[PDB]
Amino acid sequence: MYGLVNKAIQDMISKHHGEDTWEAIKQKAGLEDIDFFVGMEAYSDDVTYHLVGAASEVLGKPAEELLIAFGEYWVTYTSEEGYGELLASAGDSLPEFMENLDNLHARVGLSFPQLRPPAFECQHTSSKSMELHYQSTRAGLAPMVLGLLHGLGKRFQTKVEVTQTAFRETGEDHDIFSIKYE
Ligand SMILES: O=C(O)CCCCN(CCc1cc(F)ccc1OCc1ccc(-c2ccc(C(F)(F)F)cc2)cc1)Cc1ccc(C(=O)O)cc1
Repeated sequence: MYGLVNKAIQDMISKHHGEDTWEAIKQKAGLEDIDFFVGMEAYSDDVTYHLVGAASEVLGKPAEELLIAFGEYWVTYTSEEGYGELLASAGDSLPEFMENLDNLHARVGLSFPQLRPPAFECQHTSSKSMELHYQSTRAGLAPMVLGLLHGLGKRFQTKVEVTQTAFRETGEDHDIFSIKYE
């Protein structure tokens, strides 16, 4: 994925656990070569997973867990580090922002074509409930979506309960989440 995701992981770990740890996780992930990640450069999705795997061991936490944390962090990180207005242009509420993703990503891919964006459909069951379909060319990032949602919940001071009712990794076509929100 574009370096942007890898810098984010690095920024989070470093900020929460110091460079010593980050350097460690980097060496273990077998990436002690890469002196630094380039934001607008396309890397092999495997580069990210390796960082997730190494961070899992080095921190004694499970991948799925860190992915949740990274989900939340991403929403904050992007607004700060050069993507505030892009995010601001996505809406003034969770439900709206989620409908804008497909648009938002298209909007982004234009600048960066090697972008392989996921699809996000939404059936608004009610005015406080919606069903989210997450479709991706990657595997094992459902947990990050979980974090992403909560991050959006904080961004719009909205209480939100997210629970996953279908999992790709277990055969099912694609991940599906059920969402309740204040
Ligand atoms: O793999 C999957 O299925 C998706 C895994 C989850 C990661 N995606 C989160 C989507 C999301 C969900 C959400 F709920 C809130 C916010 C969200 O993001 C807002 C946002 C998304 C992207 C940029 C941005 C900014 C700059 C750049 C570039 F560097 F210039 F290229 C590139 C992307 C900014 C803000 C983003 C994503 C998607 C594809 C690629 C790639 O294909 O590499 C990289 C990252």
